[PDB]
Parts: sequence; C-alpha cells; structure tokens
Amino acid sequence: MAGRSMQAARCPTDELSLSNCAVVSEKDYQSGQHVIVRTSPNHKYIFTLPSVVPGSVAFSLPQRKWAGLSIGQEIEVALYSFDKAKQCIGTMTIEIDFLQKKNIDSNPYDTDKMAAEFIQQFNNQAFSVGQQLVFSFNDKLFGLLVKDIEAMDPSILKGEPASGKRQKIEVGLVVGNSQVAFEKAENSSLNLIGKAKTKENRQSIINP
Amino acid sequence: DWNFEKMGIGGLDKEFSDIFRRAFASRVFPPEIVEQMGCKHVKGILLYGPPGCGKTLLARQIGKMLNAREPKVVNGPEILNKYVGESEANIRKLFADAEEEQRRLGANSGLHIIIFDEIDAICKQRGSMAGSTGVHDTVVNQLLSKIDGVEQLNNILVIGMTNRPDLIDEALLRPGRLEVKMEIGLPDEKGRLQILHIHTARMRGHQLLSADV
Amino acid sequence: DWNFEKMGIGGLDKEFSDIFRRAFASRVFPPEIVEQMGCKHVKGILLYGPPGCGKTLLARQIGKMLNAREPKVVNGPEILNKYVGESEANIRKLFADAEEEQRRLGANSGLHIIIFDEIDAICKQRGSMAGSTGVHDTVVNQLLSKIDGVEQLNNILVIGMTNRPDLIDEALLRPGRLEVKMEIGLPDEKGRLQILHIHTARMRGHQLLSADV
Ligand SMILES: Nc1ncnc2c1ncn2[C@@H]1O[C@H](COP(=O)(O)OP(=O)(O)OP(=O)(O)O)[C@@H](O)[C@H]1O
Ligand SMILES: Nc1ncnc2c1ncn2[C@@H]1O[C@H](COP(=O)(O)OP(=O)(O)OP(=O)(O)O)[C@@H](O)[C@H]1O
Repeated sequence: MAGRSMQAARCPTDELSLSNCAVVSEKDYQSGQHVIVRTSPNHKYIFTLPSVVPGSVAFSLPQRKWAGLSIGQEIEVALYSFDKAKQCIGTMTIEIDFLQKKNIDSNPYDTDKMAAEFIQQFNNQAFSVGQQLVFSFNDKLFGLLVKDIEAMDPSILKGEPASGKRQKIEVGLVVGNSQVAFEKAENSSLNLIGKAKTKENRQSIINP
Repeated sequence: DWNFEKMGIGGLDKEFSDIFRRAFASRVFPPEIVEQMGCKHVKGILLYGPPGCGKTLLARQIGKMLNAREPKVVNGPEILNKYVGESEANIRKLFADAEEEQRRLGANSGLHIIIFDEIDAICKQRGSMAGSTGVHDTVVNQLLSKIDGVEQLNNILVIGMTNRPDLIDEALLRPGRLEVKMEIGLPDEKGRLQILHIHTARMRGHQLLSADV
Repeated sequence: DWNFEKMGIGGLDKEFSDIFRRAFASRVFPPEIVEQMGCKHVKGILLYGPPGCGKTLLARQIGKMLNAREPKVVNGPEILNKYVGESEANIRKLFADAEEEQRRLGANSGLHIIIFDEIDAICKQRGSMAGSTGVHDTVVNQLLSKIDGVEQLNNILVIGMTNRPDLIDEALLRPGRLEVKMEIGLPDEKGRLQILHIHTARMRGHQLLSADV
C-alpha cells in the first residue's frame, strides 16, 4: 500500500490520548485500520488509527516521545501486513509503577482485576516492545512499560493443544484471550498480588 | 505373546516375584472372589539402588508386560514453569482422563499406568527446601492431594526412581502411596552369565565368536 | 581431504589412536557386518589434565575432522537464566534437532556433535550448594535425563573437556554416558622436538631461521 505524505499534528484530546490511537480525519482513513509510519529509512513504527485536518495525523505526546515525532514533520504513512494467525499475543510482560510518586502506598492491590480490565479496555489494539502507557485502578494512576511479547502458538488459533513453541514477536495484537504480567521496577512500594498478575520465581542468590 | 524370557531381564528373580506377588495378585483373580475378600489394590512403586543397574529397563519392561493405555511418562522436571500455578495445571491435566474414564465406567474400568522419572527433582521435603520457592511445596501438597485426597482413584499405578533415597519426603512414603520400597543390588555369577549370554546371543547365532572363549 | 599431519598436533599419537579405536570404529566399518553384530554406538568422551596441555586444540581439530553438520558450541555457563524452567527448555533446545531427525529418517541419519567447555561450572555433585540449589539440581537432573532416558537417540556424540575430574557427580560418569576417559599429560622429549618442528615449519620454509640454530 502506497505511502501518503502527511503532516504531524497534536492529538486533539486527552481522551484520545488514553486510547493509544493515532487520530486521523475520516476522509483519510477509517477507524481500526493499521499504518506503518516511516520516520527514516531505518525507523518504522506500527500504529492503530473529525477535528483532525485531512492530510494530517495527530499524535499524542507519549506516541511522539516513543517514536520521536515532531509536530509538522512530513511523514510517509503506509500499512503493515499484520500477519493473521501468529502475532496476536499469548502473554506479555510489562513493568509497572505509580504514575506519580505522590500517590504511593504499600498495601496490596488485588490485580487480576487490573489485568482483566486491561484486556477489556485495550482489546484488539496493536502493542509493541518498549512502548510506554498509563493505566488506572482504585482511582490511582500507574505508568507501564512493555518488556516482552510471546505470541500464541498458532495451534491454539487452530483449536489444537499448544506445543509450547511460543514465538517472540516484534509486534503483537491483543485479542480476547491474551494475558499480561506486571513486574515491578525495583524501587517501589506498590504491593501487588491478584494471583495471575504473574511474578516469575525470583531465582536470586542470598548470602547467610 | 508375553513370556519371561522375552523381557531379557537378568538375575532379578526374587525381586520380580515379590513385585508380581505384592502388586498384581488381585487383578488376576476373577472379580467375584476378589470382591468377596473386599481388598484394595496397590497404586505405587519405589525402586532405588546404586547407579547403573537397570531400573528404567525394569520399568519399561513392566510397561510392555501390561496391556493397558500407553503409560504417561513425566521425564524429570518438565513440569516446572515460570508462570504462577501453571505446573499445577499440568499435574491435574494428567489425572483428568483417568478420572473421566472411571466416572464413565465405574468399578469395571481399565487401568492407567503413570511413570515418573527422576522423582527426586520434583518431590523433596516441603519443610527442608529453599524458602524462596514455595512452588515445590505446593506441587508436593497438590500431588499428595491428587494421588490420595478425600476422593479415591483406583485405576492408576505410579512409578518413581531416584539415586539418593534419603532426600525423599517422609509424607509420601506411607501406606497407600508407596509402601513397597525395593532395593536393587549387584548380581551374582549366574546373573552375569545370563547377561553375557543375552549380549552374546547374536554373536553365537551369526558365528562371530571363537570357540576358545 | 583429511590428513593427520594437517591438524598440527604433536606428542599425543598414542592417545589419539586409542580414541579413534574406541570412538569412530563402529561408524567407519562396513555396515552389514555391524547389523549382524547388533551393537549400539558410544556417545561420550571426556578429556582431563592440568592447565595448558592442548585439550581445546584436540576438540577443535576433531570437530573439523568429521564430515557432519556445523557443531553446536556452548561457551561455559550460557544456560543459566533468571526465570524458572528456562534452563531446562534451553537444554531441551539442544537435543530437539536430533530427536526430529531420529524420528524422521530412522537409521539412515547424520551425526550431531556437541561440545561442552568447563563442564565443571554447571555439573557438580548433587546436594552440595547450600543456597539457590533449586536451580543447580534441576540442571543436573535434566542433563542426566536428556542424555539417557526412555527415548533413545542414535545420532548424538558428546565431547567434554574439564580441569577438575574428581569433583564431578558419579552419575554422569557411569558407562553409557561418558565412556572414553582420556588423560593428557606433559610431553616427553620426543614430543617437544615434534612440537618445535610443527611450530617452526613456516619459518623454516621461508628461510627466516639462521643456519647456526
Ligand atoms: N541388570 C541389568 N540387566 C540388563 N541390562 C542391564 C542391567 N544393568 C545395566 N544394564 C544395561 O545398562 C543400562 C543401565 O541401566 P538403566 O539405563 O536402567 O539405568 P538406571 O540404573 O535405571 O539409572 P541411573 O544410571 O540414572 O541410576 C540398562 O538400560 C541396560 O542397557
Ligand atoms: N600438544 C600440543 N601440540 C601442539 N601445540 C600445542 C600442544 N599443546 C598446546 N599447544 C599450543 O598451545 C596453544 C594453547 O593450548 P590450548 O588452549 O588448547 O589449551 P587448553 O588445555 O585448552 O587450555 P586450558 O586447560 O588451560 O583451558 C594451542 O593452541 C597450541 O598452539
């Protein structure tokens, strides 16, 4: 699909900033389409797509920070071949902390809820490694950073027992059965549990 | 087609006789008389001894001896996994089929045979373990519940082999799970002769061994 | 295009001859007599001695000698990883190709070579680490089970080099796993002479050595 030259605009609203979507005018593209934004020959970013000017793509501040996009830069916009029965995550690993240090407390949060809510809110969205985002629970704010992405084994998509040969993928698609894990950054107080929130057994030496 | 000679076992006559006696006598009698006595059946075996005597060979030959569903073999610590609680999923997936079959047929169902290899890797004393990894304790406890919990399952046989019997937990080595605990030892001259003849059968058959031997 | 003098190894003629006799004899002899004989190949060699005698050279030259796939090499403790169960997966990832080919082509299959450097870093006698031993014992049991388990491999050859042979677990050294044990020691005078010519051949050829030496 041929690249279009577009102008970088500012995301119109913070509500649209919470969707992690690149906001476009309806004349240019449709909701739910995917694009590759090329910023240079070596940098390709894949994004999910009335107040946006036709011929402009409005980016949120987090997306611009992650992708390095300035407002008004001319950009080539095309599309990723988003494979079908492969990418779609099986489980993902994310790093969590309080979004702002002033809200910290040390009591445990029941967090399987927060994963189920994550799957409900960001269903069918594109996600990639290194991406940064924000989440909310108990009316407290959390910053998130994706660190690993295992696909489903395509057999599960075929309706068959998994072999365990989970591929690791540069981009994944959330689907209604994906799962996610929330490992803390060391410095922290945010106690967490849930059960399925996942914490790999720490395998760490200790001296007597 | 089974006969003892086809199994190729060496000089383990007494052990084999004791095993068949203490594990398989009940299943061979007609259902009427065994029901008349009303006794329960063994479900476990624990072989042990010094390295390199043939324990796995005996287990696989036992597997061949029985006509039943293909044994499910857990090759060492393949159960551990990095997500919380996933190993317990694997464990329960093992027993699901047997449970369903026994529910569907009742007292007159077939037998299922399960072989556990390198049992010491999974099951070690719950209390005496690295504090950091309660996953082992959960596994042991879960296993103990499943094999012998309030609910009774009677169409399973569990085999476990190790090299250092001391490490095994006391809670598992109790009647109902593994009471029969065998010790394999070195053979005598006759057993060695049997082994040599076994390993020399083809050479004699194909006439590649000199008569001076 | 293989020549014994090409590998530039001097002073180890007897050991190499013995090694060749014990290791590659079955695979070079014509097959038909071998199928009549009914034997299984040997899948283990270990080399030990004091530092700086030329073990790694032997391993590398042996690897180049054989006509097979590119060998898989593990440089020391590359297997350890922060998440439980991944060490075991990696270990399995070493033997997966062998398993696939064995299943597919059966008897008519190629050879696979795996080299372990500093095996003593990962393999130690079980029940010797006071802390965090949960990973070590799993590693050791996994390796033992993989080398010889219920499933049988017939396309694998293993070569190992080590410096502390007396600290290794006995279970890895029983016959059937690492049979050919070799000691490389200090050379005698004749070996020193041979080595000096070996390493001075180019200089002599190019006339860069004076005539009074
Ligand atoms: N008593 C025996 N009778 C027949 N074959 C034997 C006997 N002892 C050893 N062997 C041969 O050597 C192998 C060694 O035994 P096996 O492989 O069962 O190991 P094990 O002793 O059960 O295990 P480990 O070495 O891990 O303690 C046998 O599989 C067989 O090929
Ligand atoms: N017997 C020998 N014949 C010829 N060259 C030799 C011999 N022994 C050592 N060398 C020379 O010494 C170099 C270093 O030897 P090498 O690294 O193989 O020793 P090593 O025993 O593997 O090491 P270490 O045990 O100390 O880890 C070789 O690459 C070779 O050039």
